[PDB]
Amino acid sequence: PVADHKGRVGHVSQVIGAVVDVHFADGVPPVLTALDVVDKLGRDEPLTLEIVQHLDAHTGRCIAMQTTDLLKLKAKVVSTGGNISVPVGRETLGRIFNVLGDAIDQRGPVGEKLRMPIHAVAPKLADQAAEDAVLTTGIKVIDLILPYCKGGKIGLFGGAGVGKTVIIMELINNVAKGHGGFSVFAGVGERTREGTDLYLEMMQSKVIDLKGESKCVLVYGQMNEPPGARARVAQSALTMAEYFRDVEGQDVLLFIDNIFRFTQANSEVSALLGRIPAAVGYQPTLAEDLGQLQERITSTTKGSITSVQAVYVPADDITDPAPATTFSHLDATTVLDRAVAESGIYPAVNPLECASRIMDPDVISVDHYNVAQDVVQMLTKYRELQDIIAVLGIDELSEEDKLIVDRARKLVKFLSQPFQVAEVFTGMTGHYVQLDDTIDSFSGLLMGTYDQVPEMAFYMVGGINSVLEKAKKMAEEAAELEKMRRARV
Amino acid sequence: YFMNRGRHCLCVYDDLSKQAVAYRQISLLLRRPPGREAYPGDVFYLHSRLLERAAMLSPGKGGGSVTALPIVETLSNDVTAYIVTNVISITDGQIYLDTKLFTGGQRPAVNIGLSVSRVGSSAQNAAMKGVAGKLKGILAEYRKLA
Ligand SMILES: Nc1ncnc2c1ncn2[C@@H]1O[C@H](COP(=O)(O)OP(=O)(O)OP(=O)(O)O)[C@@H](O)[C@H]1O
Ligand SMILES: [Mg+2]
Repeated sequence: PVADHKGRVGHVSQVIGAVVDVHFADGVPPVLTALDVVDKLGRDEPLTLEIVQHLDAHTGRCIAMQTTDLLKLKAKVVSTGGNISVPVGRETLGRIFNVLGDAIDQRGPVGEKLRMPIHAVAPKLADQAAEDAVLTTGIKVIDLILPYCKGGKIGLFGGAGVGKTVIIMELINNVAKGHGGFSVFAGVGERTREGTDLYLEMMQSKVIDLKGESKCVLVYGQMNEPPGARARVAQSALTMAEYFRDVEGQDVLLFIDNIFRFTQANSEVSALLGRIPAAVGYQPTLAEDLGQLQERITSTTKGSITSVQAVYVPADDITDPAPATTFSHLDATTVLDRAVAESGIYPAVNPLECASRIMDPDVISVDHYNVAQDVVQMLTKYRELQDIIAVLGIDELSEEDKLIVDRARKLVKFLSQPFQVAEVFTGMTGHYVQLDDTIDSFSGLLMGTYDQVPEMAFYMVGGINSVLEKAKKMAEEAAELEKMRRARV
Repeated sequence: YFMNRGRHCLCVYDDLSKQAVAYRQISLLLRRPPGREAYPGDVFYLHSRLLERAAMLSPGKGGGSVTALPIVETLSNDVTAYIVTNVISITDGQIYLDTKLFTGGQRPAVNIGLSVSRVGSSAQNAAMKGVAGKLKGILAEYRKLA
């Protein structure tokens, strides 16, 4: 069928920032409709508008996807007859798209079979899935304290330069490359150089074989993009992921970085729409936008979508409305702390502030659950003791309190791990720790069989075997120093 | 429906924190003057009239009842928030679940020190009354001495 408003002519009535009001003589088209500006205006690129509100029976307020420079009043606008639609299918694999779905990789035409609108209704209750599994990431902290669930929603909360991107790249390397299903990388308000680096990495690893069959799609709206595109690139990428999930019943990985910029772009456009700000200054519909976007990121009875999202915490204020509202929409939460990073511990995960849904004996093994709970209890007690330690001193503790402190310090050191992607910064070969190895090593450490091992032996290593090897090397160095000192006599 | 027909019901609201956000969104979009934390001025009255409908009818009206278990979320164990304080000042008690106790292995992480039931032993069976009465004193002494 053909829309009854396609080709409808309107004229620009008001221009303020990225918000443009269009007047239609025959009636404003439906909300979310895509409009194109026909006047040349001496622009270098085309201009597209999306209707977001109806001011009256004839006027509609829209948001521009490109810069509104050289835009005059009375400029002719023509409706496209529908919402913004993006290509879907296997033809999109290995390509780079933008908010509008145009291929920006400067390669041949996409030639997609069909397109689908970015705005869609989320799955209903009857379509929800009831499958719980464990996604092994190879990272000791995540696999132990906050294990990830296949087909679940994951979030990484952190400030500026804490390690969110590094963890995402590590997860990509450890999962997506060895992943049977497809992957979608949605860059929302991030550095453009990071997109180029990811594209080069995918091409080198043959994840995107331009001469063969690719298994990844890149959709990028970056910092340079105006607020209009940064509020819809996520929708377009999620639409592609939904098509892969439903129309093909394929497992999909959805890496979103960063999801905070979506809410920020929505707030920026809302400020221009003439809405009363909520607390801090975000739009009053902050919760509704996140609900509509996240509810679409779910695993239905047809397929599965394992989504990993990076959440930026402005000014390191975890109570900010944007990151605060995101917690309720995640199965696994990974909170990164700047102070932990400054102490040389990478990743900077704060285990006490992290949580997981599959931390259940009915899902994970009983031993895994018991070890994780014991580690959390030890860390909690050590945090309590640190308050006394930082004032009086370690020597003002009980005899058993000192043992708890030593074990907890070893645990904190042991949680660190060198990533295969951070070899430049760490200067050490990365490690990939198996789930069973992590459980065994932590269970042994809790029992106290490793009390003789030096504390620093646990710092920046993999499994227990790496700890023992580092301890052996340290012992050899110490023996050499002692021999040199003794011979000096 | 069951209360007005001599039957007892239990209502669980999970959770009133998000209802307040929805009401604030509706009020702000419809040009209502914002109040504390951008919430509408009559945000207390919302929950106040919601929770006043749960009661224990007299024997003359059937004797039915509705029990309310509203749920409220805090940030970093901060019970000084706006809506949290309003809800605390409305209900007949509060079960405070502490994060530190939850991570310390205590589950359910009921913070007995910060929890209170204003009904008291009146809402206890005869069998439980004596046990609870002695247990409360023992626990108070244990916490004081500990
Ligand atoms: N696992 C890690 N091991 C070693 N160094 C790390 C690790 N994670 C982060 N770093 C250090 O922190 C820096 C910033 O990391 P990253 O690019 O992940 O930041 P971010 O969390 O994405 O922050 P933003 O994108 O807001 O700048 C890295 O360049 C590196 O020096
Ligand atoms: Mg980053």
